[PDB]
Amino acid sequence: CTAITLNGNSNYFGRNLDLDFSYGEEVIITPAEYEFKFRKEKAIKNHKSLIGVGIVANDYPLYFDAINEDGLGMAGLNFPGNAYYSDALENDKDNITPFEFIPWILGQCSDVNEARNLVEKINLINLSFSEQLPLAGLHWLIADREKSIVVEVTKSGVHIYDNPIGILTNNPEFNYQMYNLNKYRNLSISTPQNTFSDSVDLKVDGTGFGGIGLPGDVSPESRFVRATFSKLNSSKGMTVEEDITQFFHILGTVEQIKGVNKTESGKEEYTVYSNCYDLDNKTLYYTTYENRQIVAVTLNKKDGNRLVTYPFERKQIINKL
Amino acid sequence: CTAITLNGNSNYFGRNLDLDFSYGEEVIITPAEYEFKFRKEKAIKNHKSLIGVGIVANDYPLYFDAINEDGLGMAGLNFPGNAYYSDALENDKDNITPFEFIPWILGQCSDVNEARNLVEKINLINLSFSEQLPLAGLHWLIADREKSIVVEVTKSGVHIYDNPIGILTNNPEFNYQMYNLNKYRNLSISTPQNTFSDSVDLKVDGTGFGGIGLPGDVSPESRFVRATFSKLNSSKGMTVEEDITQFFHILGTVEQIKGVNKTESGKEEYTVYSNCYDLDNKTLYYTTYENRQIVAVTLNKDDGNRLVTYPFERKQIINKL
Amino acid sequence: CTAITLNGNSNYFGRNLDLDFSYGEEVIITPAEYEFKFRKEKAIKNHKSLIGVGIVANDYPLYFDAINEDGLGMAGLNFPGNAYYSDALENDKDNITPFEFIPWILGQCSDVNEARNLVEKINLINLSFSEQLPLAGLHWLIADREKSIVVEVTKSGVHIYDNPIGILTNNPEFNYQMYNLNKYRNLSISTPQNTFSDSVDLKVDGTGFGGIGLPGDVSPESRFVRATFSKLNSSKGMTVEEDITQFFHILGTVEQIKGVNKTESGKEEYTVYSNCYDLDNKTLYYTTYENRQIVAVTLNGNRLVTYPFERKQIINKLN
Amino acid sequence: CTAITLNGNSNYFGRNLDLDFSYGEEVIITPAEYEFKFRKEKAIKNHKSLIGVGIVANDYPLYFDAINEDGLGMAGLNFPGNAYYSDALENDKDNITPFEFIPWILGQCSDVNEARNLVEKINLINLSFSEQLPLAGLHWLIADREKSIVVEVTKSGVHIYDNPIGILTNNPEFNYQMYNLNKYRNLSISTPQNTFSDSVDLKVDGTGFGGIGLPGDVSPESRFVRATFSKLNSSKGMTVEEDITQFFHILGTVEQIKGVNKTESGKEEYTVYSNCYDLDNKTLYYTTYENRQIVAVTLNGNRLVTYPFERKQIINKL
Ligand SMILES: C[C@H](CCC(=O)NCCS(=O)(=O)O)[C@H]1CC[C@H]2[C@@H]3[C@H](O)C[C@@H]4C[C@H](O)CC[C@]4(C)[C@H]3C[C@H](O)[C@]12C
Ligand SMILES: C[C@H](CCC(=O)NCCS(=O)(=O)O)[C@H]1CC[C@H]2[C@@H]3[C@H](O)C[C@@H]4C[C@H](O)CC[C@]4(C)[C@H]3C[C@H](O)[C@]12C
Ligand SMILES: C[C@H](CCC(=O)NCCS(=O)(=O)O)[C@H]1CC[C@H]2[C@@H]3[C@H](O)C[C@@H]4C[C@H](O)CC[C@]4(C)[C@H]3C[C@H](O)[C@]12C
Ligand SMILES: C[C@H](CCC(=O)NCCS(=O)(=O)O)[C@H]1CC[C@H]2[C@@H]3[C@H](O)C[C@@H]4C[C@H](O)CC[C@]4(C)[C@H]3C[C@H](O)[C@]12C
Repeated sequence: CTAITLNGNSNYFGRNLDLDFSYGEEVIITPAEYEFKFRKEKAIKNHKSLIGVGIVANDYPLYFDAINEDGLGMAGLNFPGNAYYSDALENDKDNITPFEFIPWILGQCSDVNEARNLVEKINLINLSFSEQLPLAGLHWLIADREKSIVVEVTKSGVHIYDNPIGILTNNPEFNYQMYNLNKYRNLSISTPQNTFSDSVDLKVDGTGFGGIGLPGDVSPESRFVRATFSKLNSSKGMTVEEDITQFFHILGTVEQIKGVNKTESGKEEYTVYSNCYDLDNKTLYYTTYENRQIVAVTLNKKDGNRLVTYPFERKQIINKL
Repeated sequence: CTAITLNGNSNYFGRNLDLDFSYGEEVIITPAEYEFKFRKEKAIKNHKSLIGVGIVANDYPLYFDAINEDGLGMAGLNFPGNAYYSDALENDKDNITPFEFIPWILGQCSDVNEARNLVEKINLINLSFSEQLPLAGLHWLIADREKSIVVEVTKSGVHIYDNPIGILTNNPEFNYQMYNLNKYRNLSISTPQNTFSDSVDLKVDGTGFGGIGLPGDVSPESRFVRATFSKLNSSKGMTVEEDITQFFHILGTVEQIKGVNKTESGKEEYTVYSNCYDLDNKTLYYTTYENRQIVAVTLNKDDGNRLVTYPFERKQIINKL
Repeated sequence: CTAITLNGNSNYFGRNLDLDFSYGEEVIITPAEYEFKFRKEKAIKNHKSLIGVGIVANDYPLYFDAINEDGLGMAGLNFPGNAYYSDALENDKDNITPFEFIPWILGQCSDVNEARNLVEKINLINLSFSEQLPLAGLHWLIADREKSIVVEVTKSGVHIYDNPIGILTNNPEFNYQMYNLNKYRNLSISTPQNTFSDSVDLKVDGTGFGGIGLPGDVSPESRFVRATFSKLNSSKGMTVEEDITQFFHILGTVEQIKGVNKTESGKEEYTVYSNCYDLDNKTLYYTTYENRQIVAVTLNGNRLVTYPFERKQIINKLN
Repeated sequence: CTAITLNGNSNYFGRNLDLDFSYGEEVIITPAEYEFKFRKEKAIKNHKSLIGVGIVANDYPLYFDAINEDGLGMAGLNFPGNAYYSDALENDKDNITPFEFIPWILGQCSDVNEARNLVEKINLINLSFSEQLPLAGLHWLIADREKSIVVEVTKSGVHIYDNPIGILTNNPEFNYQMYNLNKYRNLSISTPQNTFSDSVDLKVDGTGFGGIGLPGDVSPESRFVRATFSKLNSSKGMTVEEDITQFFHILGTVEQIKGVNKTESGKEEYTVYSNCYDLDNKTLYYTTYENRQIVAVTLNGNRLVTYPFERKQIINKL
């Protein structure tokens, strides 16, 4: 998985979901008066409305990622083995399951400071949604129109990082990803001067030589470096449309095509879908592996207590002339 | 620029056009009885029909790339400094300008073997279309449903290479590009064994580790290696639609986004358009930097002697629910 | 800097000293009855004798690295910005200066377990030797014949890591250096199979294709990966002499030649000396930038004994 | 294998010999009146003297590398599959075995231009020294005190390149090795500025970040790049002694240690010896995998003079 923010004409948050299979993902709107039940905390009958991508099970929205009516976003990304969910409750903490964590923050917080304040009081508990849907190790990107934080809950506790670049992938831990960038300082968007030696006339027979050393593989570290280089150098858009266009191109640079990454099951890991939330206009834009055409759904914060779902089109929608 | 072939349910040929501006590209269908005039050879009044992408100037189709009604494809890709157009006519060769070369081959040839016959007899001449459209250095991929060749006309002569992988980018010369793959033999689609040393317990905390080493930059050699890796390991599809989808994902792994590749003059190189020709069904599929949605145009049976054009639309066509 | 251990026919510990100038490095034997004086701790009149490399200022042995009579070895390597030296004394700790740290451990400790329990009680304090020899930030490799530890005193406190590979360079911190090896698991001593794709006939026109991916530069992370690869795959020696020879070849893989690493000052960082200590036979073997010939000095009570380095190339001229 | 040149106070030429065993290498002086016998050409009774490294077999000097009394150098380096030895004689050429090739050039040529002219007239014939010592594909660096050329005899003919950097390893062919440097133009001897982006605070916690991207393996292309970088950036010496010290440091950056490069047979490739020839003083310095101390022999009969290489660590005990 790769999650990014982008600051342009509007402000953006979105992700690639990289898995061996789809899980029946769909757009889920959770309205202000859908009652959020928690395993070890008091129900919330009144909260911020959410739009996100996930699955519904037992009438519960299980989000991969979502935003709320205030343009606060959150995404869960794979964090295998490093994630630690506590088998003990905590007296003066909010005891919340991984699968409740997005509803817990996005339901109640308007921005990243409020989100940080609530995470500081959290105890993530090792309770599965069900026997059929056991817990996976995750970390989180929480983003508003201004800034983002990374939440990693490991054996050493609840770790909250200011994300200075608005980039997250998978393992290793965030300080390791940020440190790993340092060895790529010499990369450039333009042709380098010959610093190798002026005793040999080295020639340039094409463009893009300043990039030489950027990794091209789909390991999480390589995707972290590549997404950061692509995002931080990406040209500004004149319009929101150009920003959304640029957002999909950036996610495109770290996309996993079917065949290059074969899991232990023999199944290829691929980018199941890509999305771009316009935080200011509370609009979800998404593409899927099977369909290039961008789909848009807007969150109207109106009321209701029923989850509203829109299934994914998993056919290539071609303009035939 | 990147050009590729793919063998699936049908058989495909197509390219990324990488440039810092748009020429106002369009689909151009040249019918059978559109008369091809040549600066230094006899006119061809009856020939194979073409569908491709480029511009029309003085009612002449200037193809960037095209196919004919037999499923033979030809693409011109940037080859600066290495391309050599002759200041001499040769009495025992066909004297053909670079801009006539696609009409010359696709108008007259049904397969790669016949294209090879005409290229063996060709002398590309240093004669420009017009003042506003000067000659720039090109090399070509010629492809049918079975195979492909690379034509490089340099100071040392007319070079034809069998293309064992169906991949072409820019400089360097094809023998150099193919030799440069040899160093990447150790790359893998799967998590490799620890061959570093069994004296240290090296851990794997994510998928995609076997690709570590694959270059990620947009230099022509890095794109050559990355296109080759992505294409040769691409998963098979069970439909033509899945092949077309997969084709655009492969071209996406080597696409240039606005801002990562900046020239001396400060121009931002980007992937202006991506296309996929179905050679068996004679159908062009394309996308633009500005529009993710695939557009399709079939070459139908004649009749006509007039060029038929479909201008590229450069606006994001979003599906709004 | 690069420090390594090697377990062969004997057991070995040694290092490259990488700097932009020579301090006049020499062999220094601190005999058992040389009195070690500390700025904030009681003196040690009777201790383990030490043999090492460094300089003498004010009749004090300023060791770069050394071993004691028990074959316990300690080397200080550059650790800029991460090293923390305390401006406070501590009642419940030993208050030792960085330049005192090698004498404090090696003078009193015969093995790594004893070194570790003594380091667990240390408070490294922010006191320079002189105006003309101020504190540079360091981390330490401590090695006996069985195993080795890394000591990093930083702002988060006194970190002691088991060293499963017997390798140390400079920044970053040890957990970072070790994690950084994971991405090189694919490297090999043998010609790999074509795993890129069986649909293209990739040719091998030379030996050594399995190491493609190994970093060649003199950055501290690159030297860590390359020393690890070269050390773990180095052929066994049949003798002690062959183990020594292999040791100098291993340090040779990550040596800095003059010209390839130009500092902020504009001076060339270079391997001033390479050494190999035989822990079991208490012997110091060393080479210098200027002199390829290996020099050997054995440890076997009052005054420092010194042997200056030759900075001339000692060439066996036949006729 | 890696061969280099170096121009400083004097002028130098030398190489690592990378192999998975030792032939029993030795210093060989061939005096001016040792008779050079050839399989298909007239013998030479009187010629320029040579000092170099090789083996003697059938009382013949089989040079791995050598220089002559004019400080013209020539080394043979592994060039497997690419080397083309002709099966036919050619009357308008000199018909010369690869193993005769060094004696042939260094015997008669004073400088690089004269070696060029003689090489131009050459046909390298496919005759083995003996059944015990069969042909192996080789290419050649020929250096004097001013410049070097590369001789690669392939299926497309006798190729001579000006070597602008004074570097040679193995495969690939020279134009490919030279083109391959272009992608390293961004490498530096000093810490680079952050060109990655002005929007992230990338930190430098050590020296040598400029070299990141330099290949560290012992493949022939990686050694070509690393030997080029090391050599072209190496600091100037103030004396001949400092130059020779620098030469071996340079050969050191690309040497092969036992265990990192295992061949087809499971044999360990390693740098059997390293040598620096001072061309102006006609002196051979050499080291061995087993002996770090430098050994030296100057080029001052009709019999070969030989000095067996020592494969023992000559240690200065204090
Ligand atoms: C400029 C194009 C090549 C792209 C390029 O220059 N690359 C930039 C650097 S990189 O990619 O990022 O490496 C080439 C490809 C096809 C060319 C066009 C076609 O060949 C058709 C005609 C041919 C005429 O001779 C000239 C005008 C022209 C209309 C050409 C103009 C231009 O040279 C084009 C559009
Ligand atoms: C099986 C998936 C993880 C596979 C994995 O281990 N990834 C390795 C990638 S890498 O090494 O980091 O490269 C996880 C990741 C996200 C998970 C889903 C999401 O977290 C959302 C809900 C959460 C509910 O608790 C369970 C159902 C579920 C719909 C989850 C099912 C499943 O456990 C998923 C799909
Ligand atoms: C084996 C040596 C080259 C090293 C090598 O094989 N390394 C492999 C590097 S790579 O795969 O190309 O990457 C070569 C270099 C010089 C050669 C020798 C000299 O040229 C002298 C004679 C010449 C005779 O023709 C054959 C025997 C011989 C005694 C040669 C034996 C062998 O072919 C040597 C020693
Ligand atoms: C300067 C040396 C290390 C620095 C270096 O150049 N490393 C390069 C690697 S990088 O930058 O981290 O990348 C260190 C190693 C051991 C140190 C010396 C020894 O500890 C002995 C004394 C101790 C005194 O406190 C200071 C003077 C001194 C004589 C020290 C001077 C300097 O601090 C030395 C010589």
